[PDB]
Amino acid sequence: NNLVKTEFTNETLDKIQQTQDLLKKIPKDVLEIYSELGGEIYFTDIDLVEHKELQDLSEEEKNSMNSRGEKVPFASRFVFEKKRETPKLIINIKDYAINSEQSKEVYYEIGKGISLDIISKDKSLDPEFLNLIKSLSDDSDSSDLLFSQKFKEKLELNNKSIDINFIKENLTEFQHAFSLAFSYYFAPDHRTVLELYAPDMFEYMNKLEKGGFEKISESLKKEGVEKDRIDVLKGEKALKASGLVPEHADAFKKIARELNTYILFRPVNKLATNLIKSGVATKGLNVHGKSSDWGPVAGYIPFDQDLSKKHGQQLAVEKGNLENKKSITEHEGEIGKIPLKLDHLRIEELKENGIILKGKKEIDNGKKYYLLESNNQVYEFRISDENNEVQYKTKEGKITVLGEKFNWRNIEVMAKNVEGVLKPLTADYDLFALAPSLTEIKKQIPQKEWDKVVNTPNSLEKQKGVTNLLIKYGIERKPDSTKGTLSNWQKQMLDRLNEAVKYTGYTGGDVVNHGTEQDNEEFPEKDNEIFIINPEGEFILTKNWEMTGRFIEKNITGKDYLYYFNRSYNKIAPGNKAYIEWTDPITKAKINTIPTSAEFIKNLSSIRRSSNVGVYKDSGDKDEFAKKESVKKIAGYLSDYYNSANHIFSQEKKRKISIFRGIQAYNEIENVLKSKQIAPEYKNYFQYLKERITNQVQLLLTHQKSNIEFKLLYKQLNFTENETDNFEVFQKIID
Amino acid sequence: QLTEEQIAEFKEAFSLFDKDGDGTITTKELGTVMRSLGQNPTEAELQDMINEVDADGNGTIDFPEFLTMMARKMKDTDSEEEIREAFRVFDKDGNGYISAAELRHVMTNLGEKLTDEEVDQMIREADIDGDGQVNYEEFVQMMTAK
Ligand SMILES: [Ca+2]
Ligand SMILES: [Ca+2]
Ligand SMILES: [Ca+2]
Ligand SMILES: [Ca+2]
Ligand SMILES: [Mg+2]
Repeated sequence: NNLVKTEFTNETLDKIQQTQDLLKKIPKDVLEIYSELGGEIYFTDIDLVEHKELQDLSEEEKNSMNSRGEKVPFASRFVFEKKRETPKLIINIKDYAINSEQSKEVYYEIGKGISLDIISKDKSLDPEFLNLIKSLSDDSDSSDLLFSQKFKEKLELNNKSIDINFIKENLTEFQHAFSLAFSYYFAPDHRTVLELYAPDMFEYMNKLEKGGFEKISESLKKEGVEKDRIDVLKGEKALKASGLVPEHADAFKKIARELNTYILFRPVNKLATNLIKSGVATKGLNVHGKSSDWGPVAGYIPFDQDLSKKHGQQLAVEKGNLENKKSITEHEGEIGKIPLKLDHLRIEELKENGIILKGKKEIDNGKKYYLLESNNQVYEFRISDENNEVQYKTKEGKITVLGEKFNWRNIEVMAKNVEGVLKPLTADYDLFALAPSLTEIKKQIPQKEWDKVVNTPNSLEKQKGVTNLLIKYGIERKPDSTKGTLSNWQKQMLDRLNEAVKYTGYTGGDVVNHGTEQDNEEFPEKDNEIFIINPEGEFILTKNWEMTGRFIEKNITGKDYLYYFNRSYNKIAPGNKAYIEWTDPITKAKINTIPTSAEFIKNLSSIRRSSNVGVYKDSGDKDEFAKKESVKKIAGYLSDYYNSANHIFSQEKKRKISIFRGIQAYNEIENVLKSKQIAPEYKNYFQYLKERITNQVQLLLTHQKSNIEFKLLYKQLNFTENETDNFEVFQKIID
Repeated sequence: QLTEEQIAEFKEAFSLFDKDGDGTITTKELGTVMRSLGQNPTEAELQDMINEVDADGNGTIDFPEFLTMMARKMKDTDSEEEIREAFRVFDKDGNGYISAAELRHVMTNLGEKLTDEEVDQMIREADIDGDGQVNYEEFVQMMTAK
């Protein structure tokens, strides 16, 4: 934000060597306060009247309390402050004249001053006692009732104790002062005048110079960021939709700091938040049953799927049950079912949460049962007294969608083995991503290795050796029988979390069972709200897929943290066949990048496998072979573009030698685009390719001499029979 | 176990460089089918694969003889992915390009003291088109090319 703009560089130094002289007198901070408030200063040549490019109809003269003394003859001005939004101070100069009667340049200070008052200290935090009591210097503190310079028509009211009883009414008048005080303290002439008349405003202004100006130039610099930020609801305001159990989130807070790495989580269902604290273990990869959000079972994985969200989905349920069975079938000993035993607190919880209604009681087989009501319309429920088991049956006037009908049975839930004990299951902590600091990964590499790497004489090979190191010990992710797909640190990290939520009190085992959704290449999910725990310990919850993205770019991507994103982004994940978008820098630059031999041949193969017709068909038309022979020609130029011997050249040549090779390709493309019946599909492609090349070559030009436009440059070339001198021509064109 | 799509390429390419349009390629011809595909066997590493099957007139593979040749070195490799993530890591600003400024930067947090000289130097040797920066492509090359 370059604060000052010099319009006309017309007069010799005189004009300039005047504006400078003007500003070099105003404190660097007083300027920083300006720029900070977003202001800009305008020094222009002869533009007295409403003539400046910013001197037209907006907030102009509304009420008339103008200069030091009030005047308002506008047209007779040379200095002005565009009062309303960002402060726009505009000043113009003419001949060699401010020093003789500095009584003129002083307005450049007050005219300015109205810059910082009303947003300085006089009122910027509020009329903070500092200025509120300093203002009291009317006639109560010092024996200096010499405020006749700033308090005339508006404060000859010496007969009125000026504290909070009256200062508000005229915030404005107390500016006319801070200004003149400013104009005086800095006026090239009368500085002492301020020090000899009002004795405090001098010290006030002085402290301001002392550092008082760097003050606001910070409480504003700081509120510079905090203001315009990324709206995420931080703190427990987030920890609420987070889902995670607070004692845990906190437990986590430690790791984040120690290891220095952002921890991100997807939404953890609220209806399981407590089943967790309670001690219910969490769902691993082994189980694929659907949770539930209603009735007693809510927040558990009902072995009976008609008792979960997909209640009614005669096919989801039909395939849902089908999944708990296999879950058990396949992983016996570790996965099976047990009776739903809602405990104490849970009941009162699903109560004020309106999931279940505890009422009328009843008797059966000699045991007590408190009927557990639920506005469901096919299943009735009741919980025991002896043990809190829960049961249900098909109402006498309904049926199960699968076509089942039964009497009081217990509600069984899925449960994993945990210390030789089938504990019931609920939602887990599905990490969305883990972003360790680059420095952290550095401490993941075994010194000797990183050493054997750096202790090399090959400048470029070193870089490589490192990158691989960084790749091996940091970006690589392997598969796993147990924890899904993840990295190694990812795993050591995955532990520290559970052990962290263990020395807390959890007795359900683990709460984080697998790798980050960033490896959910299979069935990627898109959650609007993402909970994140920075390396500092603060809680955060984004609101959009975009904000999360934006957030990650500002705090992780371009700060010093390692982060990779789901390989299936911007592609079409097979499993759920979903397209989830995520900003990719490489793609950003694609438009301006000539394609590669392979990237080219690829896009051909592609289309072939779509409009079954290929660039060239296996036939005899000597026109076909023309085409074949001709793409083989492109798949050569493009290949030549990216030559690794291009190093024995200089930057200057590279662009040239390349821009040419580039043009070469572009040519043979125009050549085939002007061929026989090349399917219109390929036609479009080549049209696409052309543009790249174009963009590329342009970019390569702009790096050098730039009055040349690909279009022109191309014309001037001749790719008829002799390509030879053509290149010598080319060079000549770029001089 | 190459995918079908993974196959179409290996043909589109394998054919394009089949001059005498039959369905078999010479040795030099193989060298080129792959080079173009963005790979590159060594002058001698080029034989041991083709050389390994000699039923076509000793020194010429068919379409399968080739397709089935895309296992030895392929039913293992997947680095092409990491390398692209390595790249997004050094491109600290999101421009799709890696500047010497950011090389030096990431290069040091990882704990390497690089001389302001020896950076503008790496960047240079990785730059092929001469625009001073290294793009995913130039990068991909510098990495894999051995
Ligand atoms: Ca042949
Ligand atoms: Ca043979
Ligand atoms: Ca960059
Ligand atoms: Ca480049
Ligand atoms: Mg999970």
